[PDB]
Amino acid sequence: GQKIRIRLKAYDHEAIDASARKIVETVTRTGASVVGPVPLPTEKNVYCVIRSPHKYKDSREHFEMRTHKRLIDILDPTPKTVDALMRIDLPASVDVNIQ
Amino acid sequence: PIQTVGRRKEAVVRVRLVPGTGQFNLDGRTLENYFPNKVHQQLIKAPLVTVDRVDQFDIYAHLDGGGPSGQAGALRLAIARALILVQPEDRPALKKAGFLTRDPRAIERKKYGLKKARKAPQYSKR
Amino acid sequence: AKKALVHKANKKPKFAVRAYTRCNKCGRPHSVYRKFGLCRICLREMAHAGELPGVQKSSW
Amino acid sequence: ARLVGVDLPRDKRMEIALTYIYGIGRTRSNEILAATGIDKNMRTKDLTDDQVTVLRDYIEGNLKVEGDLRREVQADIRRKIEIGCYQGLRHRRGLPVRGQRTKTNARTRKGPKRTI
Amino acid sequence: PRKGPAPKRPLVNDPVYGSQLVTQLVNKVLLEGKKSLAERIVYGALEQAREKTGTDPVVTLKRALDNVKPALEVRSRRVGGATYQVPVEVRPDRSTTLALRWLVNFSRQRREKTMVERLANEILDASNGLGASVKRREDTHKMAEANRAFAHYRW
Amino acid sequence: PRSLKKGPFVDDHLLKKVDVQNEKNTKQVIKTWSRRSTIIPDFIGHTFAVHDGRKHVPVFVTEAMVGHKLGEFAPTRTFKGH
RNA sequence: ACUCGUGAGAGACUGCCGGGGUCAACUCGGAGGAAGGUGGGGAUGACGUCAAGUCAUCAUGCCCCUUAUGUCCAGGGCUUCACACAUGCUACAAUGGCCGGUACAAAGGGCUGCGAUGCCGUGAGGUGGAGCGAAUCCUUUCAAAGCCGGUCUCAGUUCGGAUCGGGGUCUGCAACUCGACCCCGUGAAGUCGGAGUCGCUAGUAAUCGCAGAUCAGCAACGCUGCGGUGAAUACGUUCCCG
Repeated sequence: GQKIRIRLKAYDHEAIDASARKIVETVTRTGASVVGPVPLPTEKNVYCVIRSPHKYKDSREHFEMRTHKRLIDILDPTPKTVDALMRIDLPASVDVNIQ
Repeated sequence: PIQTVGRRKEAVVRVRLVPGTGQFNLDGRTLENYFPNKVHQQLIKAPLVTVDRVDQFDIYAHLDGGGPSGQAGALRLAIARALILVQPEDRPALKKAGFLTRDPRAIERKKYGLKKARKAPQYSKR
Repeated sequence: AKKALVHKANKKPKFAVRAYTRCNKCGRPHSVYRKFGLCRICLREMAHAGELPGVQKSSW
Repeated sequence: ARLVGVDLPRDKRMEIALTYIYGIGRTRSNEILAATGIDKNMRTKDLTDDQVTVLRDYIEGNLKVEGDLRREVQADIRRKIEIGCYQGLRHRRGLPVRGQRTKTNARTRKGPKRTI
Repeated sequence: PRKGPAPKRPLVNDPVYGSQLVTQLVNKVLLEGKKSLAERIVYGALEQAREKTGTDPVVTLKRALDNVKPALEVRSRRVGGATYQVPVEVRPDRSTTLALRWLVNFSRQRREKTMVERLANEILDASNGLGASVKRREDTHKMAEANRAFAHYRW
Repeated sequence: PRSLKKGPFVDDHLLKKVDVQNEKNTKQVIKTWSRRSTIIPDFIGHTFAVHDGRKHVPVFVTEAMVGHKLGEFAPTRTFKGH
């Protein structure tokens, strides 16, 4: 009747994959249908900084920040899945929200 | 079904083939309406002319990335590989002219502290 | 930065345009990124200290 | 021909020929021509009396050109250079009045170089 | 280039004529990075030559460049703060390169106010031998033969 | 330049002082430390001592210089040639 | 089924052959192959040197003020100008100038933020609001060079843009000194630049546009990136420098 997407983001690949695997296993145990964690574009923020204070501009250093994002789509909204959803433990660096 | 992919310095093309008449479709335009270059014309003719079976295939191209020459080269390579696939006997021909050698040349990074790539600011002795 | 200047920066300005960056860790008014709020020197030093969630050396 | 007592060039487009006056340049030529209705593909060689008469009628009726423009510009300048105005004092010393830079620039204002 | 000679670049065969002289010329006249405009300029000049001489462009350009192809060059060698001019023969490749460079560089001086007719006119003049490229060739040979004395350094 | 929608700029002190003066049938010398304020036609009959950083320059405004700020007629920096 | 988004893996390893080789490293040529010899580029900078730079990022020993060099506040300066140096951008045009049509890039950024349609403006823009905390919506289906058609015909030019005048828009409590942008006008220097000197060896220079950081607005032509088009020669160490 209703399908739910969950956006699922982290810098770390290990933690994000472990969270996805745990959630998929829990859904399989509960008895609900999910498409799977389809990949999404990885956002990258790029910055430049000056290595030396007080002159010598030509020497600089670049910084990055990478955020890997994915979606997990669940069909057939089994009530037990909704009951057991928010109690699932997640890694510190992984953030998941509903849509 | 047959589908082939070509790439040339950030231009990506996908080509589908039909054994139909001697005409081409480039996202809804013919070979003269789109890529209106004689040089590009011979470049795209080079595979078929080398294999000597012009006017035997109708192509349909979907294009992205790059500019005129990049997409022209990408289409050339894609159709060359497609022809090699459908008729492998012509494999020892294009390699003689080196049409199977994909071109690994791209844009070099602009390096900080300079003007661009390898260009450098003017140097004064005083 | 003088402590008086730091406190005046901590004091909210009486006009909207009278506000500036005033880097958090030190207080260097120049080159303060809005993503972090830190001056570039402090940002680089802390990032190389392994105490920021996401920052890393860039190479490409 | 003639253009408010001035000698029109023998071979110039009227959209370019009307630029030769002190008050009409690029856009005003076309605005005057459109409000008048003269075809812009001809030459001064063909410019007959009717175009000339509608032309000076329109230029009399639209704005100020030639000498009066010079004297009104001078009137504004004299208003600004004898009331203590900052722009006037900057005119007096031969320096840019728009708060420009004179450390190395403003060559066309001060003039040619006099090396010291 | 200190260790040894770098491998020579290949020349792409000209698709319309089959000889690389025309593509060399269009590559040299190229500037600001545009192949199409330079190609059309050279092709217009060649077709004006077609309609003005009635002969095949390849052969006429061939013997024109042959008649403007230099044979010897003068090189500077400095000792004790004073220079010496030594004559050295030239390989045909650099000879043709210098001839074509002279043509292109001095094709911006004809006073007929358009580049394509400039090229056509100078190509035809060099075909007739009255072009300024012939003058530079004669000057270069005068310099080479007059200063043939200073060659005992053998270079 | 200045958005005319907000109207000509005049801060309250000298406006109130000139209100007191001209409602008391009196015209005196006004000294102000403001330079950004504009020239008001009601002020044309008065004079203003405007500050340049050290002290005040007195200016007797007329109808010739209307429409400009005070500082447009009171130079600040000093340069006596080379 | 095809790019693509993102994970894992295969593959360039003198692997094979032939000549030079001391049957050696190594060098060239050839075969297959996307690439043939560290495929291309980043990151990483040993021991040492200049009593090099930074007490103004921060802390740091000694000395100094300590009712002041502390300290809040209003205006003004860091943009002042007869000069000289350095780094850049725009031009001296016909490989061009002006007018309409025409088709392909990448990356990036966006909450009191990107902000589309309509309403009215020559153009900044005033009305208000649909899509999005963002592969969803906005940066026009994302640009210019390119190509086509019209014209200008070599002049201080339908080049060039400076200085100057009148009238405005946006933001900011507040635009004169001292923000940007818009309309209109006269249109200065400027004719390929002396002695001398600079960057560069393959997708490089040269040219063209786009994006970001800081930013309410910008002096940004600056810096860090992206993509389009894209050639020349390298004989050889004699000389100049490290």
